[PDB]
Amino acid sequence: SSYQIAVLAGDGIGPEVMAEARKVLKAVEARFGLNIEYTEYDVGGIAIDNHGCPLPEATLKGCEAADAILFGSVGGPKWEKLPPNEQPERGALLPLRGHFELFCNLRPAKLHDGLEHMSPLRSDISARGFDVLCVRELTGGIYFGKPKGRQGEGESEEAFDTMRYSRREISRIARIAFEAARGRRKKVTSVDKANVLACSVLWRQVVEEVAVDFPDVELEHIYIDNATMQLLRRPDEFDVMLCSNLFGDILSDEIAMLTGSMGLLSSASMNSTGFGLFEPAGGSAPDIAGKGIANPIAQILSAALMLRHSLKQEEAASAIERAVTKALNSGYLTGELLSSDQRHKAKTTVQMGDFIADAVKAGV
Amino acid sequence: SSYQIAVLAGDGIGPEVMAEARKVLKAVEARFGLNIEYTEYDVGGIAIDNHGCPLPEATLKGCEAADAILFGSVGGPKWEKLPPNEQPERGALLPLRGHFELFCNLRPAKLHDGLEHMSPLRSDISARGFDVLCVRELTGGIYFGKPKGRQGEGESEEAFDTMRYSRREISRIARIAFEAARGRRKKVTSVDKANVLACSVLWRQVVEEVAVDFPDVELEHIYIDNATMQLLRRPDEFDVMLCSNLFGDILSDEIAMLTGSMGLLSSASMNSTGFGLFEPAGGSAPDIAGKGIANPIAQILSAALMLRHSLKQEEAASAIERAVTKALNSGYLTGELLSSDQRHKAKTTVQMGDFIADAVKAGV
Ligand SMILES: CC(C)[C@H](C(=O)O)[C@@H](O)C(=O)O
Ligand SMILES: CC(C)[C@H](C(=O)O)[C@@H](O)C(=O)O
Ligand SMILES: [Mg+2]
Ligand SMILES: [Mg+2]
Repeated sequence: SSYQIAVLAGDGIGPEVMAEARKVLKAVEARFGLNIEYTEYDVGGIAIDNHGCPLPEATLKGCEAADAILFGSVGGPKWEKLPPNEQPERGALLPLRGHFELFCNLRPAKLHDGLEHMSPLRSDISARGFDVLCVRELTGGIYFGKPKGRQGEGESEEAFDTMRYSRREISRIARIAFEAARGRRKKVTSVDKANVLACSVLWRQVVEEVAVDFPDVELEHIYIDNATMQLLRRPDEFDVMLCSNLFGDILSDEIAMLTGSMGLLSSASMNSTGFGLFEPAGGSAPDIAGKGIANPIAQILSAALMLRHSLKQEEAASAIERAVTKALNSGYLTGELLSSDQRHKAKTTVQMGDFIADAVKAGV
Repeated sequence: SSYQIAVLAGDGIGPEVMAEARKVLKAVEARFGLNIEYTEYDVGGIAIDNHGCPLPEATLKGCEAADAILFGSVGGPKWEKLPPNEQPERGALLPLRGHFELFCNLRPAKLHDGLEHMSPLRSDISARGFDVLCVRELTGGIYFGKPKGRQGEGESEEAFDTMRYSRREISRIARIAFEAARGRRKKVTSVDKANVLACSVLWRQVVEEVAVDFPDVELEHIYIDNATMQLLRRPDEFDVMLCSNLFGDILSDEIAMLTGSMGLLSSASMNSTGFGLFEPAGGSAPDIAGKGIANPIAQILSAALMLRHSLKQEEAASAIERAVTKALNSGYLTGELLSSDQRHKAKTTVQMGDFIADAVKAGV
């Protein structure tokens, strides 16, 4: 029967890249006989303008009635002057994650063949390639721990945040990491600060407990500060990186930037029932919105991740992935992926979407 | 009159690089007529072997009687199998910082002329150069906040750490940052997670309060995740980076690795009275210890920082710095700073020390 998708395109380039993801999805629906219905809701900046808050109740209820959320990007100059805590990115994302218990974040990043030169790494390092899957715990740690707040006044006014983790929270995300590694290159690198943080001592201990179920997977532990360095020297040696909430926030951005190709990167945030929120890794790029320049690949790959993980449609997910590969090796590239002597070869957002949808229809 | 220095050389390469720092310091003492007495104490790994703990009481008392601590490096394979919390690096460093209230950490990093190629950045980025001073708050935040620990058992066993900051703690480190920027390129970039953390909301607020005393210095705020990316794209645009304890731990390592030349980098940790602990940025490199290969420049520059900040001997500090510059542009380089087709030109640890001490004696 029918699937129901909540479409939260957001701000900036969100709507124009979402339109291309819908176009590709239509080709998929036809080719594989899937019956999917979409409802669009305001979120982020547009929601503050139209409803007074970044996550309206009608949008939240709409997501509750869906099988998955296909999310664009939120934020922009306009709302930045608001205080960072009432403000559209955090205002949409933290309650969505908390409400639906989206504990698992997957952020795959790889260097694509032929695009190694866009990486900001030295050429001999980027020529080696890399392919790293960051698994980030999304609902625990210091993001949602209590108590959180402030007290006192004047010089002695103090603020406090509490990082908290339970064995139960650690083992459920660790298992995901190990199961992923088993399908990839069978290595998990767990990232912590166990020489300082009590949470990190528990983290390391629990990850080693979970490891006994996965004797085929190699486990190593690395301190977060050292990890930021090692990713610059030997990114080819990591497979799955397992991180707590805040450490994963930090490392996943570092790794994204190391690709030099953020327009290609997608993210999945899921709960244990398979419901998730699927989004491009980059921001809303408000300075390029409405010009047909934006790269829709990240939003298209988000749809592929949604098909795989929430809708259990592996063949449909794979077909999109292959259509993206065909675009990239047939010279269908957007402007930000070309040296600016090549810039006149750039394809527009719509040309990209047309090409990819056509490839799927053609049986790629 | 006389100055008293506690010498804590530690493990691995610590003693062999410390010997070269002492050699340079002797040339300085003679040239500028300084009267300095040194006492050596065990710390770290060697202290666990000889005394049963990484920071013996006799060493702590010795540091209390000194004007500054000239520190080497601690740690190694041998002690790693101990639990990360009883373990020599953390076991020496956290109590030293806490005991002497060493709230201010300075970690200068720059790309030296002629060594841009050792950076792991793409050549066009590293050709631009950079020079960034990281100012890290060292005694507050999540390192020493309470409560810290665990409770419960089984699946519901939980650990917790508390990040806490007061206005007083934030304003004292911010002022240092602004005063440094005023002597450099008059820009402070404050790094926080103000869209999630209550401490970061207070941080940003207090830094803006302090800013009113420095209308000649430009202030910007950036989120920690975004900062890890921007350092890969435009490191030349940062001057002073101002960070809380954990964010500074992370960013300072990223920046160090971006130089490709960690043997050149030193660190100062100081309290408000001028007492400090001065150390090389890198580790104890136990695999090269005792071979005459290690680069003593970081330990020599630590001594220069000690002369400047704790002993208020600016001319003596500067003379060392210039002697290091003369070595680097006269081809006095250690092995890790040469491409391995050049490796036969490498100077040993002692040759480096002799050259630098000789330069100081010659009036550089
Ligand atoms: C907007 C912010 C709350 C969010 C986070 O910190 O998780 C973002 O940085 C991210 O990586 O998704
Ligand atoms: C050894 C560890 C406690 C220490 C820290 O986290 O401050 C180290 O990583 C550093 O940067 O000096
Ligand atoms: Mg982030
Ligand atoms: Mg560190």
